Amino acid sequence: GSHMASFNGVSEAELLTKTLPDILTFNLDIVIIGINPGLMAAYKGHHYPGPGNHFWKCLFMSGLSEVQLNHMDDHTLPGKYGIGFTNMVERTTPGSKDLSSKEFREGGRILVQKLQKYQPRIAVFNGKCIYEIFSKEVFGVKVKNLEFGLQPHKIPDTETLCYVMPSSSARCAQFPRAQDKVHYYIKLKDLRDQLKG
DNA sequence: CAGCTCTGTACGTGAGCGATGGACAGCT
DNA sequence: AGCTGTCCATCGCTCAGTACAGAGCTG
Repeated sequence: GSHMASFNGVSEAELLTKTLPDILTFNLDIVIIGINPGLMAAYKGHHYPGPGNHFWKCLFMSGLSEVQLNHMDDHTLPGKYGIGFTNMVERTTPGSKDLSSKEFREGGRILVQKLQKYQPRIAVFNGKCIYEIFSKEVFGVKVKNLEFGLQPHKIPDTETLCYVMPSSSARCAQFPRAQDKVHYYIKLKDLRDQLKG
């Protein structure tokens, strides 16, 4: 059975009109770029609340957070950990498959402007799909075998690096557990520690 | 032919839903 | 002992991007 009970009598139609505000400041070490808000994120008004989403679990397992945090802690992340949040696409949908190419490319244009303003040390793409679109649109680059981790391009007119991880969503069968994704959060922590020294 | 894009489909975990029914206490 | 209702453990089930085959282009 489905988990519509977790929406506590709020309809899907109402959730589809909701947005998730960005959590951005200057001098951030990391900005997590999600695809777009999912239904639970639009419902809560906080990043990655999906009970199954691996984000908060991987941030703890990797040592990026010293305690197990949850979505309610997302506003504390810039000050305490140097981490911020944004999304490629603003619109709420149940899945990444409901977004058109035009929406992603409009998202990309808005995103590169936000990155050129805030200039985090590292732009982290939480999903391979959004970086494939970003790269083609911003760097004019399309490689046959896009890989995860550090990308060879910096955000134009900045020193901000691009780093790609598999989506924290548990919809992804290729990295079925938070354990299968934690390697990338550890390498992100190692890349951050290296930049800060 | 060869290589490219585009679209459709298949794919593992683990959390949490409603349904079910066993255990058990209250009350005759 | 017999009846009945609640609670809660448990089960069956749902569901939150990515890789890749193969059709359709095009050089």
